[PDB]
Amino acid sequence: GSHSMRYFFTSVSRPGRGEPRFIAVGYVDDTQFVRFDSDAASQRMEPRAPWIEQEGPEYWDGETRKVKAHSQTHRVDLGTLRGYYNQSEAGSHTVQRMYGCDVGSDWRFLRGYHQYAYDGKDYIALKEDLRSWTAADMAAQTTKHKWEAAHVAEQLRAYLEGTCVEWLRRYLENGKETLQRTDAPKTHMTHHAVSDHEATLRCWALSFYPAEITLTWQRDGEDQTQDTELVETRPAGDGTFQKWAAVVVPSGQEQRYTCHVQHEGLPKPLTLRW
Amino acid sequence: YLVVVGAVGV
Amino acid sequence: IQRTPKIQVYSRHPAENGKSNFLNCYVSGFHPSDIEVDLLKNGERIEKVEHSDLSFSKDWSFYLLYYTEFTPTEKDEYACRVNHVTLSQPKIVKWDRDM
Ligand code: NA
Ligand code: NA
Ligand code: NA
Ligand code: NA
Ligand code: NA
Repeated sequence: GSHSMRYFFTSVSRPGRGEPRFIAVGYVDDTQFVRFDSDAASQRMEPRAPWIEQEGPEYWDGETRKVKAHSQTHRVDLGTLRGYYNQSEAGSHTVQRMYGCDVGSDWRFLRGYHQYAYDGKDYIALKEDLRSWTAADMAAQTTKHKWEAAHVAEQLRAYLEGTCVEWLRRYLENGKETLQRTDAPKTHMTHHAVSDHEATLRCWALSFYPAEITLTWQRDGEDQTQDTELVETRPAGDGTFQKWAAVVVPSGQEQRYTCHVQHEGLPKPLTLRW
Repeated sequence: YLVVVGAVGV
Repeated sequence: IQRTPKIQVYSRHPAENGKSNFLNCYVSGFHPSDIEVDLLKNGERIEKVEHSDLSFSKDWSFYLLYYTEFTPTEKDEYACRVNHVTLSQPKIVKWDRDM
């Protein structure tokens, strides 16, 4: 199926003293593989997956140079945006940037993205055609005019359709033992009385990868959302994910209810029944 | 692999 | 501009008394990124606690995993304590075995 490479950058100004806190993370699909933290000792791009460690010193020197250049751009941007929004030097503000590329089922370029936010709100985003910009407000419109004149979209399109997908395919081959392995959810149901008359059925999906999953309840073969609870997909901490869905049922009618589990690692969806 | 080209500021 | 954290407190593996495990506090959907997260054993801050590198969702809201190795027992109480600019007082979420 489809694969993604994505970089996430966060820079938070420190008006009391010193430079912004800068944190950069790189992912292939739902696997973190590199990090940079301005607060950490190394001042280097650091590996976070075994398959990136085989990259040589040229790679790490290059990624360190680039991530430091990214940090300085975000430091300057915090100053520029304070100016555009007529904000005082006293308050802490945040810039976020995300970019990356998807390859499709055919292993070719599928899509690219480059999105920017100020104080957690959309600022400017590259449109899907990688040729035009979405500017949320008149500050972002100023940036759009600047980026059009400097042909930023052309520079990012070249990276997103080329370099980005070449390196994504490199990482996917080098890390294939994990990156190209699906971990199907380990599923089970629990039961406990909430009253003399009612019981909660909880459908568990554990130790799955990638994170994308659907848990649905049916009663007598028809979807039920009423009297259900679905928790946000959460990390196990070992690179896999967890999720559960629960339904409250009349005690003795548990056999009417089925939990349906959809995941890329399941050739057919699973059906669980108490 | 990060973007190589010098980033344009906002 | 300000979004309050969602909190899940859970074990990596099915909890069994006397069997080594990991205690997780997953905070998500918050802005800004500055946040205080502690894991509590019987109301007391655990020293060894690690966290994931700051990342964010489509909506720009932040998420972090805080975690520590722990051996659950019948009697010991575990919790996650979260402070954030959106909270008037630190929020304490108790670890429930099957949540
Ligand atoms: Na897709
Ligand atoms: Na670092
Ligand atoms: Na560092
Ligand atoms: Na799904
Ligand atoms: Na349960």
